[PDB]
Amino acid sequence: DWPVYHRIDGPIVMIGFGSIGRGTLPLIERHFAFDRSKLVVIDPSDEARKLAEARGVRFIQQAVTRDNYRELLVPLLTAGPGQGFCVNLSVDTSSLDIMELARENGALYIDTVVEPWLKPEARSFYALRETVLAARRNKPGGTTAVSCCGANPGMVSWFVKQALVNLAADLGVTGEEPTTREEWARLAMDLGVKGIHIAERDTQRASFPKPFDVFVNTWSVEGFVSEGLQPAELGWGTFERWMPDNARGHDSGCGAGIYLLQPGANTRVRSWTPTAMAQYGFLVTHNESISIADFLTVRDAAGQAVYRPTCHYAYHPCNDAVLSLHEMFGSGKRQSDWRILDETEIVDGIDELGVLLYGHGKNAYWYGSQLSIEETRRIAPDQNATGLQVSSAVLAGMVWALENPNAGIVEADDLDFRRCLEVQTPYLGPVVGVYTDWTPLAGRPGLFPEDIDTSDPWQFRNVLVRD
Amino acid sequence: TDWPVYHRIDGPIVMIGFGSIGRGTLPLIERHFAFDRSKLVVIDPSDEARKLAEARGVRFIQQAVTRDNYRELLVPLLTAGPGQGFCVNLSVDTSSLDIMELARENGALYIDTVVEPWLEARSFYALRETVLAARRNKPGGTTAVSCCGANPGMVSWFVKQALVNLAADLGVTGEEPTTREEWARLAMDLGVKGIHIAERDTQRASFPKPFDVFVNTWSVEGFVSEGLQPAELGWGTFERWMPDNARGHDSGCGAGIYLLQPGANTRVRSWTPTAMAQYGFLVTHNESISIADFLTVRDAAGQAVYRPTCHYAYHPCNDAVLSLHEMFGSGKRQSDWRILDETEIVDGIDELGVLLYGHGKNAYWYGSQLSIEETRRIAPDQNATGLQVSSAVLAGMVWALENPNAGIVEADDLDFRRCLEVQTPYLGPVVGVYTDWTPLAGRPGLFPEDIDTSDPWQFRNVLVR
Ligand SMILES: NC(=O)c1ccc[n+]([C@@H]2O[C@H](COP(=O)([O-])OP(=O)(O)OC[C@H]3O[C@@H](n4cnc5c(N)ncnc54)[C@H](O)[C@@H]3O)[C@@H](O)[C@H]2O)c1
Ligand SMILES: NC(=O)c1ccc[n+]([C@@H]2O[C@H](COP(=O)([O-])OP(=O)(O)OC[C@H]3O[C@@H](n4cnc5c(N)ncnc54)[C@H](O)[C@@H]3O)[C@@H](O)[C@H]2O)c1
Repeated sequence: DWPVYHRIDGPIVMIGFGSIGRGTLPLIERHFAFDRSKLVVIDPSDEARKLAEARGVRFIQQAVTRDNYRELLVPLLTAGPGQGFCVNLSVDTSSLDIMELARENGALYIDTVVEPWLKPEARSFYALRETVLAARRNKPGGTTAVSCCGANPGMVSWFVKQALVNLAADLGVTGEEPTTREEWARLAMDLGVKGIHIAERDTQRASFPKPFDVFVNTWSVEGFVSEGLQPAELGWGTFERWMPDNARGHDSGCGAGIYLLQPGANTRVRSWTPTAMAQYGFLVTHNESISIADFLTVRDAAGQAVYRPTCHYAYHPCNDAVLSLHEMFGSGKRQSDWRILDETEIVDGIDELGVLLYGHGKNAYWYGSQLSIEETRRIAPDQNATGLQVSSAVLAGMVWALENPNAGIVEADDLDFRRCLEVQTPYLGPVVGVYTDWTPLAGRPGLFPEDIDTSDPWQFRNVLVRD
Repeated sequence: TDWPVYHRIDGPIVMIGFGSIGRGTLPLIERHFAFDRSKLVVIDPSDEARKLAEARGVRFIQQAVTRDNYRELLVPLLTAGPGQGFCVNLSVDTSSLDIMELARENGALYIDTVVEPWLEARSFYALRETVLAARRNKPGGTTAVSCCGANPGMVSWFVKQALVNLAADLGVTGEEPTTREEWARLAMDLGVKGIHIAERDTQRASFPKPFDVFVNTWSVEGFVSEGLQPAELGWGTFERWMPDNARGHDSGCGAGIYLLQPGANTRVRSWTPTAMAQYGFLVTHNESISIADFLTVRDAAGQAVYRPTCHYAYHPCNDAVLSLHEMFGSGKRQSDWRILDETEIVDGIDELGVLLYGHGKNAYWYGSQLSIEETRRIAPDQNATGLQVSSAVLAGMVWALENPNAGIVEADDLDFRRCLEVQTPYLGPVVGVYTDWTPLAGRPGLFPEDIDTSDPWQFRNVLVR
C-alpha cells in the first residue's frame, strides 16, 4: 500500500538512465499516476536501452546536446494533455539550459546537480550556482524548477533545518520555529553554529576484490571523477581566522565561498561520523557547500554579512572508491575502465550521510541517515543504498513541485523541509541525531610540530590535512 | 633435482621470534642445512606461535627476550656446543645490537633483518650508526650479518646487479667492481642520480577489509612502528631543493636526511613494471641510508662529491593502504590487526625491486615479481612477501657459514652474486625493465605546481605536496 501522491497530467521526460535514473523510475511508477505511454527516457547508451526496453518504456537513444536539445525536448515536453515533468538525471548536459527550456514551455523540472554542456574561478560550482540565481532574478516566479535536489545537494538541506530545531530544543533556546530564510539564518547564529560538514561514510563492500586499473564506485564514476578533479570548494564562515595560501575568493555573487587551487578528491579533512568515528573525508566541491552557507547568512543594514557558517563536504566513499582515488591520483590519469557497484555485487554496508553541526555549546551534532543495503533491497529495486537516498530525494522534490507548481526556480533550501522529509523518510532507514565530544584537535599536537590554532578547535586551520 | 644442502651447522640454532618471517624461515633452515633437529630452538612469547611450533615439532620456549634476561637466556643456549651456533633474530621489540654483540662475544654467528631497540637518536640513521660504531670498536671477529631481509638486504644485491646490467646494456664490458669505492664510482660514472626501493604488493585477500582492523602481509606492529617514524632518505648530491621540515645529522656517515612527518603518510611519485606510475609511501628504512653511503665518492679532503638519493617508495597491499587511511584518519592504531596467511590470499605478487634513475636510459627497474601461486609450490607457511624475506635470510646464513670470520657486515658487504645464487630459486621472475616515465609525466596539470623541469627526477618533483 505505497502512497500514490498525485497524478501527473502530462509527459514525464527522464534525461539520463544511469544508476540514479534506474533507481528513480520505479519510484515514479510507484508513487504517481500518469499516462504510461507518455513517459520517455533519453540516454545515448546501449546498456540503458536494453534496461529501459525490459520495462517497456519509450526509449530515445540520443545524447542531449547544445545543438539538438531544443528540437528534441520541446515536442516531448509539450505533448500534453497537461503539465509535463522533466526529470534530469544525466551527465554532460547543461542543467541551466534545459531548466530554462522547461520553464518557457511550462514543464516542471528537477535535477540533482548544476553542470555545463560537455581558469578555476569559472567552472567552479560557485559560478555555476550563480548562473541559476541570476536566471531566477531575471524571471521571478513562474513554473517551478527544482535545482540540485538529490541526497547531497538536496536532502542534507532538510537535515540542516531539522538539526537546527533539535539543537535549539537541546540548548534550551526558545522561540518560534523559523519560517523564513532570515529566521533560519538568525537561529543558526543564536545557537553559535560555527560551521557544518556534510559528513558521509559509505561502507558498502563488494563481493569481488578491487580490480587493477578499474575505478569502482557506488554512483556515477564520470560524475565523481569530474567533481573530484575540480578545485576544492567550501562555504566560508565568518568565524574562520585563517585560510591557506592557495585559497581564492570570488569577485561577485553571494560571497559565501572560497576555493583551493588543488583537486578536491585529493584534499583530506579531519571529520567524524557515528559509525566511522574520527575519519578522513575528501573535500570534494558540491553545490550545498555554498547554498547552505548562503542560506544561513545574516546581513545587517548595509548588507554586509555578520554571521555565516563554514560548510563543506567531508566525504569518505566506499573502500573501493578510496583505492580507486589512490590509483588515479598516483598514476596521474583516469583508469582505462570503470564500474558502478550493483546491489547484487554488494555483500553488506550502509551509506551514512548526515550533517555535522559544530561550534555550539554541545560541541558537535551529527544528524542524518544510516540506510543499509539490506534495508534498500527490501523497499526499492534496481539500486544500492547510495542510489536510494538520491532517488527518494528526487521523489520528494517532485511531490513538492506538484503541490507548488508556480514557485519559480528553487533550491532544496527553499522547499518545505517537513513535507519533503515526510515523503522521503520511508526510504532512509534509521535517521538519528548524535552528539560527540570529538574535535579536530583530538590527540594533537602529537609527535610532530603542526601549524594548528589551539584557541578554537574547529578552525579550518585544524580541519584541513596539510601534507 | 632435490633441494641443495649448503652447509652443516655444528652447534645450536636459536631462532628469536616466530611470527610471519620466522615461520617462513624455519622450513628453509631445515631444508638447506644439515644438523641434528634437536639443536634448533625457537623463542617467542606468543601462544599462537607456540601452538604452531608444537604442530611443526620444534623445541619452543615461550618467553620474551628482554634487557633483563637476554644474557641469562641466550648465552647458555648459544654455547651448548659442540661447535659454533647460529642466532637467527627475527623478532620485534628486541635490541639487535645488544643481541648481536652477545652472539659475537660467545663465538656464535648472527643474522637479523632490522636494527631495533629494546621495547634524531631513534632514527634508523642513528640505529645504523650504532652498528657502524660497534664495528669500529671491534673489527674482525665472528661474522654478524645486520639487516639481511628482502629490504633492507636483497635490494642491496639488486642494486649491484642493476649497475652491472646498466653498464652492459650501454656496451661497457669488463666492468666488475670489487671494492666499495669502485662500486660508488660505477654509479657516478653511469650518472645514476638516485634509487627508489620501488615496491608494489598486489596480494588480495579472500575476505573484505574488516572495520577497525589493520591488515598487512607482514608484521603489523613492525610496519606501523616504522610508518609513524619520521620519513628518512639517503640524500643525493644532485638534489637542489629540500622541504622546509627536512633536517640533517650532525654526525655519522653524512648520507641521510629526515622529514618532520610520518613516513607512512608521506607520498612519493614512483613506478614499478606491474603498477606503472603509482604513489609509494616514504617509510624510513635502513637501506635508504646504507645504499647511499655505500655508493658515496669522496675527494681527498673527505667530502662527498657524489652520492645517490635513495629511499623507499612502498605501495603495500590494498588492505594495508586502506588500513593506513583508517589509522591516520582516526589518529590512533586500530583495536586489532591480522597478517594475511597464504590460505587467505586469492592472488597477487610482491613486486620488489630497485629503480635506478637519472642515467642515459632514464630509469631501470630490477627485481622480483614473485607470485603467491609460485610461493605455495616451493615453500610452506608463508605468502610471497614472507618468502622474499626468508630466502634472503637463508642467503645471508649461507654467506655467514661460508665466511665465518668477517666481523660485523651489512648486506652491502656480502658477495652479492653468491647471495643471489642461493636466493633466486625463491624469487620467481627476476627482471630488468627500462621506462621513459619520469615524475613530471603529465605535469604541470590544471593547477599551479612548484616543479623543476630542468631535472625531472629532483625530489622536488617526486614528493607529493
Ligand atoms: N545530489 C546528489 O545527491 C547526487 C548523487 C548522485 C548523483 N548525482 C548526479 O546525478 C547524475 C546521475 O548520476 P548517476 O550515478 O546516475 O550517473 P551514471 O554515470 O550512472 O549515469 C549517467 C547517465 O547519463 C547518460 N548520459 C551521458 N551523456 C548524456 C547526454 N548528453 N544526454 C543524456 N544522457 C546522457 C549516460 O549514458 C548514463 O546512462 C550525475 O550528474 C551526478 O552528478 C547527484
Ligand atoms: N628486512 C626485511 O625485508 C624485513 C621484512 C619484513 C619484516 N622484517 C622485520 O622482521 C621482524 C619480524 O617480522 P614479522 O613479519 O615476522 O613480524 P610479526 O609481528 O609477525 O612477528 C614478530 C614476532 O616477534 C615476537 N616477539 C615480540 N616480542 C618479543 C621478544 N621480546 N622476544 C622474542 N620475540 C618477541 C612476537 O610474539 C611475534 O611472534 C620485524 O622486526 C620486522 O620489522 C624485515
